[PDB]
Amino acid sequence: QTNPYKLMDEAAQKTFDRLKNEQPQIRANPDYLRTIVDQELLPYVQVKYAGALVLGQYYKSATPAQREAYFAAFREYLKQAYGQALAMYHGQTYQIAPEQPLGDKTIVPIRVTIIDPNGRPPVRLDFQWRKNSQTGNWQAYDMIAEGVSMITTKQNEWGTLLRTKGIDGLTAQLKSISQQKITLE
Repeated sequence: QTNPYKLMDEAAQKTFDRLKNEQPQIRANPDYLRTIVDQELLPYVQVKYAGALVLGQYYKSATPAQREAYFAAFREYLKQAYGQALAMYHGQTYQIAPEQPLGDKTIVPIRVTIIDPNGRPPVRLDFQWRKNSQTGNWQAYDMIAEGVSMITTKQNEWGTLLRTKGIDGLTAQLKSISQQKITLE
């Protein structure tokens, strides 16, 4: 399947299936959550498009080798960070927005609501899907989470680091963060 609603449905279903049913494996090795991210989610993420946007002005002035190193570190960072997000699983489930015709739409926002029955209030995610012009595949290049863009958030969080130490500095920080072990609550 190739339609971005169907990709959302599949990725959600598979991820929650493994979270629901493989807690022994996750408790035994929390880093297994990085594998779930790597297999079920990351292939559908437009990592370089997002990463370039996070860099902003610093992307244009970076060399190809700097860019390569940055994108590698950024990908590893995403595995760690969203692995750590999956570590917050405690029986939540999800509802995805219903499929709508694609038409000639170029960027398709697809909402998923993370529901915690009898627990915490809903968490609204809005994935920004577009067609990768090179690969021909639909991918998400950003996620709005609780009303905050992940790209924008990271621009803000890493702004001073970029202003003072540039893409080299950010690459080193991403690599550092990606090496932190995932922890369960």
